[PDB]
Amino acid sequence: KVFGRCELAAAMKRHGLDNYRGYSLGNWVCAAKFESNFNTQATNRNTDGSTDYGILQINSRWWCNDGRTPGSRNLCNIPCSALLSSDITASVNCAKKIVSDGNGMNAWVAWRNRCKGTDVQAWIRGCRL
Ligand SMILES: [Cl-]
Ligand SMILES: [Cl-]
Ligand SMILES: [Cl-]
Repeated sequence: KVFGRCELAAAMKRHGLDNYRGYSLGNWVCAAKFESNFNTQATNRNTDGSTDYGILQINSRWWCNDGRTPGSRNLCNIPCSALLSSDITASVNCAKKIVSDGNGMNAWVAWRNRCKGTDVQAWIRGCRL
């Protein structure tokens, strides 16, 4: 599924991400736009052989199992394919574990480079939330 901006904002709000660990909703929307262009089916392979999955580009070295990333952990306890669902529940629940790990949203490279320090409230402007 390819979300619209407000539709995704609403779904993230319903699943408890607004101000989760102090990150306002626009941060989460901005990270999804630049990680996946709001496409739940997005995959991208990394140099190390790990792959990133879904709307928040969660990495199989640490967080999920894809059966092809040797020595990797599965800290969210889920197959990586779960992260590609039209239902964002599994992505959200894993993202909450990631953002709790010590480095906050700096775990997401696109957030650090494209969202951090910007007017992220713009990403939710206009939406009925
Ligand atoms: Cl915001
Ligand atoms: Cl893994
Ligand atoms: Cl933080």
